[PDB]
Amino acid sequence: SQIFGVAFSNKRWLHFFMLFVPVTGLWMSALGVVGLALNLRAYDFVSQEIRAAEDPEFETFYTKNILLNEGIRAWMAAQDQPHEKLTLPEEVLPRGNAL
Amino acid sequence: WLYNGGPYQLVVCHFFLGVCCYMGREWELSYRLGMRPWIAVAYSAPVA
Amino acid sequence: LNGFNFNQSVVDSNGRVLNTWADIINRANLGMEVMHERNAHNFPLDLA
Amino acid sequence: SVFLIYPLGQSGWFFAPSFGVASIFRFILFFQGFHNWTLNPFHMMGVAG
Amino acid sequence: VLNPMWRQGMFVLPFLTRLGVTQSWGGWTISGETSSNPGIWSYEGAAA
Amino acid sequence: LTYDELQGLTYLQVKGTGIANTCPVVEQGTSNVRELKPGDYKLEKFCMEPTSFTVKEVVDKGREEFVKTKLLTRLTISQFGMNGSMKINNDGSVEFREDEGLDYAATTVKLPGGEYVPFLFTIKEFDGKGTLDSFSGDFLVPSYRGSTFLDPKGRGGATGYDNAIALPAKADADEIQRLNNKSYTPGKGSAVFSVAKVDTETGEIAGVFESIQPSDTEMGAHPAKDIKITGLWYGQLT
Amino acid sequence: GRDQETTGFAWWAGNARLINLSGKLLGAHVAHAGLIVFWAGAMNLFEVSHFVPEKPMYEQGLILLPHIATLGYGVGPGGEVLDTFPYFVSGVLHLISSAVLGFGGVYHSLIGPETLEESYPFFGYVWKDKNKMTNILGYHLIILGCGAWLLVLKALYFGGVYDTWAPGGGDVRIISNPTTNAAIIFGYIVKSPFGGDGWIVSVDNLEDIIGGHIWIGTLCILGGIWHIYTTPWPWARRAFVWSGEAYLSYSLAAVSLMGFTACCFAWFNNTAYPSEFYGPTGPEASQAQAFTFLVRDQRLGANVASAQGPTGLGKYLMRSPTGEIIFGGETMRFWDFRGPWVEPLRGPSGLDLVKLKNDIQPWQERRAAEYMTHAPLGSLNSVGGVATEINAVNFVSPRSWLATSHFCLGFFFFVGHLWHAGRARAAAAGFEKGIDRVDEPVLSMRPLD
Amino acid sequence: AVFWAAFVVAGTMWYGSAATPIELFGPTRYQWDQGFFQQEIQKRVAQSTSEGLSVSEAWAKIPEKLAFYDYIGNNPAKGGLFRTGAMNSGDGIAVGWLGHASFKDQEGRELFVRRMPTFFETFPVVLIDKDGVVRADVPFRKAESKYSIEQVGVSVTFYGGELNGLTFTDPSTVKKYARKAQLGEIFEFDRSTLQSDGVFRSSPRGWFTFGHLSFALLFFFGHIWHGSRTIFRDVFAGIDED
Amino acid sequence: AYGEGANVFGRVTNKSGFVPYAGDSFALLLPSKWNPSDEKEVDSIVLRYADNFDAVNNVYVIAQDTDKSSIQDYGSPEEFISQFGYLLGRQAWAGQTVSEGGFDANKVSSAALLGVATEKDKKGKTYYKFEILSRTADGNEGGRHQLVKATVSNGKLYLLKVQAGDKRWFKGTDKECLGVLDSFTVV
Ligand code: CLA
Ligand code: CLA
Ligand code: CLA
Ligand code: CLA
Ligand code: CLA
Ligand code: CLA
Ligand SMILES: C=Cc1c(C)c2cc3nc(c4c5[nH]c(cc6nc(cc1[nH]2)C(C)=C6CC)c(C)c5C(=O)[C@@H]4C(=O)OC)[C@@H](CCC(=O)OC/C=C(\C)CCC[C@H](C)CCC[C@H](C)CCCC(C)C)[C@@H]3C
Ligand SMILES: CC1=C(/C=C/C(C)=C/C=C/C(C)=C/C=C/C=C(C)/C=C/C=C(C)/C=C/C2=C(C)CCCC2(C)C)C(C)(C)CCC1
Ligand code: OEX
Ligand SMILES: [Cl-]
Ligand SMILES: [Cl-]
Repeated sequence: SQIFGVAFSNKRWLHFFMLFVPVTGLWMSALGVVGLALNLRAYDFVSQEIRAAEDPEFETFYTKNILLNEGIRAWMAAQDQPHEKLTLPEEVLPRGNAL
Repeated sequence: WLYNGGPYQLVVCHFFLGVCCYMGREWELSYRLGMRPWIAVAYSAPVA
Repeated sequence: LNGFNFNQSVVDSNGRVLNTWADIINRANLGMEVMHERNAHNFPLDLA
Repeated sequence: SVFLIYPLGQSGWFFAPSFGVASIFRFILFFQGFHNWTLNPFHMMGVAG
Repeated sequence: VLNPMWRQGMFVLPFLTRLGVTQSWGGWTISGETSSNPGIWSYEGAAA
Repeated sequence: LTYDELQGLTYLQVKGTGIANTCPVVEQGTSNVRELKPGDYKLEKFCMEPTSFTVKEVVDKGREEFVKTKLLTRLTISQFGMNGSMKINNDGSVEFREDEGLDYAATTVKLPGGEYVPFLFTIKEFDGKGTLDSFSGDFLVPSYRGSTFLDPKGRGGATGYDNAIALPAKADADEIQRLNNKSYTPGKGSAVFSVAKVDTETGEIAGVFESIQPSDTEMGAHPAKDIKITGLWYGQLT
Repeated sequence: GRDQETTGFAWWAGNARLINLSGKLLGAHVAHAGLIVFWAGAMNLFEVSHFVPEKPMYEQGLILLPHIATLGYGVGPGGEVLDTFPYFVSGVLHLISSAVLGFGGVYHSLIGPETLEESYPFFGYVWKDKNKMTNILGYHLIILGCGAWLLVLKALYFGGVYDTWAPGGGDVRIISNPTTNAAIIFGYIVKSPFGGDGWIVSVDNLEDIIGGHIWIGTLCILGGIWHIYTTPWPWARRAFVWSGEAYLSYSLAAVSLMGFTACCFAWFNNTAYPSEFYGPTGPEASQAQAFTFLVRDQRLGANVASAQGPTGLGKYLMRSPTGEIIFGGETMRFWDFRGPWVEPLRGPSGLDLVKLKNDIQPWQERRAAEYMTHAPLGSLNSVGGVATEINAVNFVSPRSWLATSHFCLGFFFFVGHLWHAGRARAAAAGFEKGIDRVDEPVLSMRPLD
Repeated sequence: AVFWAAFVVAGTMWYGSAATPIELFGPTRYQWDQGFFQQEIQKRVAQSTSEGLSVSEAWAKIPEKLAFYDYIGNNPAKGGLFRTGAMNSGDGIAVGWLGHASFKDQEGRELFVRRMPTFFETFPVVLIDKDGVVRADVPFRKAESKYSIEQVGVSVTFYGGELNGLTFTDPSTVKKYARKAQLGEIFEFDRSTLQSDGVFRSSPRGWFTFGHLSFALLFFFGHIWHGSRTIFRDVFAGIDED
Repeated sequence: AYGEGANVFGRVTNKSGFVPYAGDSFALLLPSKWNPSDEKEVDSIVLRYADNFDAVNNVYVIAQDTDKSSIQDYGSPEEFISQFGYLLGRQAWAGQTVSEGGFDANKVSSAALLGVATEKDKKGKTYYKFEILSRTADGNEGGRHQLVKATVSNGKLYLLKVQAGDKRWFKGTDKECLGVLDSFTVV
């Protein structure tokens, strides 16, 4: 109470909340991957991608993540999906300056 | 100052200070109230 | 210090590469490497 | 939800995780790239929990 | 001139203006001039 | 702080002190300028230094003047190591030629009102025509970024997707100048120079210059702005 | 060997059972010193057994031969290896002294006297005998000052030490006229630890190094005679806690700060740790890459002052935020690097254009190229380069390995200092087990928290 | 029993069955990944092309519903968790079919655009020969690249739609229509009437399956809890302490 | 899955890293860790190999027909190189730019000739070997080195290029590239 401001007043509720936190976390993660199972993702923020499209200066960490993800997938497809036999050439692969 | 990222260094430095002071205070209150001060030892992992 | 680096570490008697999940992670690492800070690289090797 | 529901929703068991640490790492990076699993709200619920 | 504060439905902006607060921290003046150094008593200064 | 003792101090006592962004000043001689010997000359260590960065603004009530801005970057404003050839005649008609050197300076400034205008302060390929007192001309102005520069969604001139592929339908729209094409047309600028405090013993020259140049056009987008740059310059003849 | 009942300590508290055993305490200390010097000898002999002279010693994962080279033995002009005989002599002496100290440690750990107080009053001590243990502290301070003076005399009259900053590329030299100026010698101590300053990391020349060693040795001798001839003040008694575990925790805090500072030395310092022996730093590798590409495009016909990069700031030359002329690339963030192969290239405003265009040096360019090919960057499996690079170059820098391990040591010893510090405070408070169940301070104070 | 039936209905909606018509509930992602509508169209072309009346005409003989079915925007697994609402609010309402794009390079072989896999939100545009090796691509680098359309010379032609027999040679428009054909068939969409954002949405079948899978998992948790409740109705408030 | 014992206690079989290969009227050394790719580059390719890590480290051969007698009829090395500029790659960017520097106008790439050679075979046939640096405006992979070798068979003008990244050039690929280059023997 003097360090954090709040404290537990019950061993039973303390132990039950200790039980409660990981079961709730794992169940919500299960619901999230269930949502992912049908290609229903939290991939694109529509308004942010719109303002990034009509604003060449509007750089954000979210847009950096989005671009890194299509880079991930462009490098995934060829060597991770043999049954697609995607013979993507070197030039079509997106990459930055130097490196 | 905002353009070159000075508020970042300010916030990170003060957060370092505040976290170290917070866990040393956990040591202190465990000393004062009659405990074993390994609470600060346990917090040395989130500090780490 | 880097983690494990087992890229092309598995090869056969003919010397042909046995691509592993480590090599999958390697090419994934290339995918997230080529354009992290996609304008600040003026050299091939990233020693900064 | 990760070994049956995801492959049954997707094209097949090939997109299901394989039993192995580096294969789980491949599957994890697969959700990072294809699904943006870090930005998923239920995933943030789970990591917070 | 053609779109002053009373045309924009500004309520406490005329009351700030009437008693003396004319410059702003945004680098402009309501009379059409440029605030070289508005000081600490600007519109945003009074609000803060 | 002259050139004679500029080399007289080591790097330790000048590091982090801004002296490396300070041009030498001529303390001897006279400001009559005409005392300089005429003929063909080859200047070296021609130095540039700005004293004020102001951006033109179309004032709302019909006025038009340059307003003072705030430098967003740190002390990275000057340009050193300029070469070229000079000719001085008896009547005083002179020409200026610039060939190579640290001939660009990317610097972003903040306008009053939370506005940023990046620009490439350059004096490259300047041909100043006039007398010793004043002479002007035209110089080459690059845009800013390279052809391979990548925006938040790739794209750009040399390297890029040529379209925002995050939207499967925003490929054919009014954003022709945003994704299909990126403009890299190099502009032209105006420079006004004045020579003062000439040291005829060592061929040292100084004076105040003026630079007018359009800023960044952000690769086929909103029109660029004209920037007035004033400052001190220094040179050494042969 | 004691049990749990008679000592109150379990097996995982075994040497805690000898906290009140002066003789067995000193025996364990002597045995552990023997262990440390035995690893010194074993490391030296193993490293020289696997030492290949033609390849650089940092490419082979060698750490201790660089240390003896910094001491100034077996090397000549340019840092090349010439004779491993002093390396052998140092390792053999360490092994023999290890045998001696191990025999002493096992003697005083098995049949040594239990307590030294009843038999040897000079060696007899408790954790509360302030004058006696400050005399012991003064003895240790005089010993350490003597060691610093030994290093000073080695640099002065015993062949000198290696300077990487020497003209031509570093050589063994004799140091003369050390830095005795108080302001210059304490400016490092009163310095900021961030970049550009680096507190005491930024020591750059051997005259200053030896002057600082003379300063610390003379001051340590003065402190030793002070602790021997005086007594701790009552304010020090009031502010301090005076248990053996308290002195242990204080020493652990000192060595934790020591280890963090040494890790920073390993990752940044190239004067006390020449890159010719320890491998290049990250700063040295980044500026080496920039310099190598600059001279490559110079020799294939390109102007480095012009030809701005994709960012428009300058691919090969830019300006530091303070205004100094520095190399191109993201290596701008490492622009404060000082290694002895760029200062002749560096003029008043930074990099002199005419200097870098017309006065190159083959030793500088080959040194930069070799540091580029062996940057401090590799895997724990000793796979070179970044995590995306194929296993073809078997090299990870000793700088990287020492920085990593010394951070581990410093942080774990910080946690150990905090452990023993809390135990010291509570045990001196008389609380080393918990509340008394009848004298709880909580139930006797006011509510509402 | 009810989350048994929930798993049953989620499976039958995601895989398709007799009581799950495509006409009423939308297509399945497996039909797109198995080239069902595309195979139908192309063998409807092979018949009546192998007996005269070649690919210049008879594409108008192809029904417009079939080409609408051969579109990845028609895929139920192309939306997102939060691309909320109608599919028309996602891409616009289809107004007409422009015909199948036939791409030909400078020497004469017929190239084809690679179909977009369901797993990708974005996909590069490439042009592959009949033998299965990529002949061209949309150039990202455009520097020291020798696969670009601007140097290969690929023209696009359309048949049987609003655009029939029209061959475009301009690089910008052949790139744009190749990017459009990357998603499958070629269609025109009205967008300003519903303020279409641009991204694809999800089908009612997909949303049904997602909701019922989440509900089935929650009801599995509920059945475990109620099983505990049934067998342990005697020791809820506490234990026997003996 | 026929029955034979495992390979144990009999030393290693291959360590040099090169595996011989022969095609139509030619034979050379190929890297053992490289994998041939079905992406035919030019319309006249018979064999092509590439590295599995990076597709940049690739190599192929050309079997184009000839109208002259021999490469000597083609003349000097500069004149021979100046006709075959399609192998490096044309720039698909056409807009004029000066904001990249160090290159010619409306150019983002340059071909820096690093060397030429005149290598003779067993009896009288010359093996033209050159080295060309292929940089870009951004300098991707620090440029690219073009190691080209050409010869004349009974018709079927045979060219080679071992294209590889410049970071690989100083990070452990130059020796393998040279071993591929000097083994391009055509009989
Ligand atoms: C000393 C502190 C202080 C100062 C310097 C200011 C300053 C300012 N305030 Mg402010 N204010 C303050 C405290 C302060 N305030 C406090 C504590 C409150 C909370 C009650 C407010 C709430 C407040 C509001 C809601 C507003 C301001 C506003 C303003 C700005 C214009 C004032 C105005 O409207 O003019 C005129 C002021 C008056 C006409 C008040 C008249 C007083 C009457 C006539 C007194 C008569 C009765 C008296 C007892 C009789 C005396 C008898 C005689 C014989 C002695 C100005 C910059 C305005 C603004 O623009 O927003 C920024 C605005 O709307 N303030
Ligand atoms: C020279 C410093 C020093 C000294 C003299 C002591 C002395 C003592 N410690 Mg202590 N300790 C220290 C440092 C030190 N410690 C450090 C740095 C830590 C880390 C935070 C600890 C953590 C610690 C704990 C948790 C405890 C003690 C305890 C004790 C007492 C009994 C120890 C014992 O017999 O257990 C036996 C010793 C061992 C079984 C060795 C442990 C094995 C470790 C985990 C293996 C690590 C090796 C591995 C390769 C390290 C790699 C990491 C990195 C460096 C790369 C004793 C008086 C105990 C106590 O409180 O008693 C009162 C006890 O509870 N210590
Ligand atoms: C390097 C670390 C170190 C050191 C120097 C010591 C030292 C000591 N410990 Mg200790 N201990 C340690 C680690 C260490 N310990 C750890 C990690 C644990 C947790 C497992 C313990 C747990 C522990 C307990 C429970 C006890 C001790 C005790 C003791 C003391 C006497 C032991 C004895 O006489 O019985 C004899 C021991 C043996 C016969 C076994 C050792 C076999 C031989 C001697 C090995 C030495 C080989 C050596 C290389 C030979 C050198 C040759 C030489 C002639 C050149 C002694 C001073 C005892 C004590 O508290 O003292 C009263 C005791 O009760 N320790
Ligand atoms: C930390 C080191 C240290 C300390 C403080 C002590 C302290 C003590 N030892 Mg001892 N000892 C040590 C190390 C140490 N020893 C080692 C390494 C060995 C193995 C050779 C021995 C073997 C030993 C035996 C056999 C005996 C003692 C005995 C004793 C006790 C009294 C008699 C005496 O001092 O003998 C005299 C000491 C010497 C003759 C050694 C020479 C002393 C000079 C001053 C050494 C000069 C040091 C110089 C600076 C070099 C330092 C090198 C440095 C880099 C490490 C005493 C409390 C006696 C005992 O246990 O009581 C029954 C006993 O008989 N010790
Ligand atoms: C590592 C060796 C060592 C150790 C363990 C000690 C330990 C001790 N000394 Mg001592 N001392 C030493 C070396 C050492 N000294 C040396 C080498 C000298 C000669 C200069 C002295 C001179 C000295 C004097 C004159 C006195 C002590 C005193 C003390 C005792 C109390 C000190 C205190 O209160 O804490 C620490 C004290 C402070 C934190 C307040 C002082 C403020 C700082 C340290 C002054 C230094 C200035 C410098 C710019 C600080 C910046 C450093 C920082 C950036 C890291 C203590 C047991 C006192 C005592 O009780 O007498 C026995 C006392 O009067 N010492
Ligand atoms: C099992 C753990 C472990 C291991 C394997 C090592 C291993 C090593 N450490 Mg380390 N250390 C450790 C734990 C460990 N340490 C811990 C827990 C800490 C506290 C966090 C430290 C703190 C530390 C520091 C501060 C340093 C090392 C250093 C070193 C390296 C050289 C050792 C040395 O010479 O130090 C020192 C040896 C002595 C002090 C003994 C005295 C040596 C005398 C004075 C030499 C005199 C020679 C003389 C001039 C010759 C001339 C004679 C005559 C002609 C005059 C070495 C590879 C050094 C290093 O590499 O820097 C990073 C170093 O400076 N360590
Ligand atoms: C990856 C992390 C992880 C592992 C390995 C793990 C492991 C375990 N958890 C158990 C229990 C639990 N897990 C629980 C909560 C949690 N557990 C978590 C995370 C883990 N728990 C988390 C995050 C939570 C928070 C909600 C609870 C509440 C329990 C228990 O009641 C129980 C226990 O008592 O804990 C000690 C144990 C009983 C398993 C068993 O015998 O099943 C029997 C069935 C077996 C052995 C067959 C499984 C075979 C699998 C499914 C297929 C083959 C897989 C290979 C064997 C390995 C593949 C590995 C690669 C994929 C890398 C087992 C040791
Ligand atoms: C050798 C050398 C040198 C020199 C150096 C020096 C000179 C050092 C030093 C130093 C010093 C001289 C130090 C000191 C110190 C001290 C300390 C570090 C301490 C402490 C502690 C603390 C932290 C405290 C705490 C507290 C408080 C806070 C108050 C109350 C009480 C108490 C205790 C609680 C040089 C680099 C130059 C060069 C090279 C070499
Ligand atoms: O910031 Mn984020 O990523 Ca770590 O490396 Mn250097 O810096 Mn930048 O590059 Mn690579
Ligand atoms: Cl990034
Ligand atoms: Cl870089």
